[PDB]
Parts: sequence; structure tokens; C-alpha cells
Amino acid sequence: NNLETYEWYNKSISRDKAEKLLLDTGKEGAFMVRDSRTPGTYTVSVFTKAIISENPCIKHYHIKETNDSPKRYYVAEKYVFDSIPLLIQYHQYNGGGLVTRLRYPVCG
Amino acid sequence: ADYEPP
Repeated sequence: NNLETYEWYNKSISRDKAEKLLLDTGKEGAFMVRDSRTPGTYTVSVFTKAIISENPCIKHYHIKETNDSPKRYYVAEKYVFDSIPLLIQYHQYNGGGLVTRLRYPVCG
Repeated sequence: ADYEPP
């Protein structure tokens, strides 16, 4: 499960735990990816470091899969790749559009 | 939509 081998794939622990556990850590761009009850797409739990007083902003995204290489997995309407990790890498290696993009792999 | 609408 290449995903489970990354520094962000959290077991069956829903993003709530990933978020709860991850958000508690407060890792700038801290992310993780777990398999949703609907074992079809991978859910990535990410935490963004916010300056505001309200505290940092952490968010998760369910990786959307497709039937076109590499546009297979995507957690955005254009970010589709045959590799969540790559896409994970893309979620940071490229401008991105989600909470300070993927930064730290806080695999729950 | 529910899951942090990427």
C-alpha cells in the first residue's frame, strides 16, 4: 500500500482522529492519508500553520480516483495522478490549492 | 462537497 508506506498514511483511523491527533500536534502543513469507509479513495488529513490568534488551520482531502493515467487520483478538480503520494508531492511541489498545500507528513 | 471540497 505505497500509501501506507508514506509519512502520511494513517490506518483505518478516520481523518477525525488524524485531524484530532494531527491538529493537536500543530504541524505546519501536517498531512496524512487514510482509507475512507468507502475504500475507493484515500483521505488525506492535512494541518496548516496559521498566524492568526484562532490558531493554525488543518484540513483533510479525499483523494479522487479516475480511469486515466496519470489523472487517476485527485483531491481537486484538476489534480489527478496515478499516485496519491506523487499527488501528495504535487499538493506541495506545485502551487497547490489546499491549506498551505501538503507540507509535513504527520501520518497519525 | 462534504470532504474538504478539494
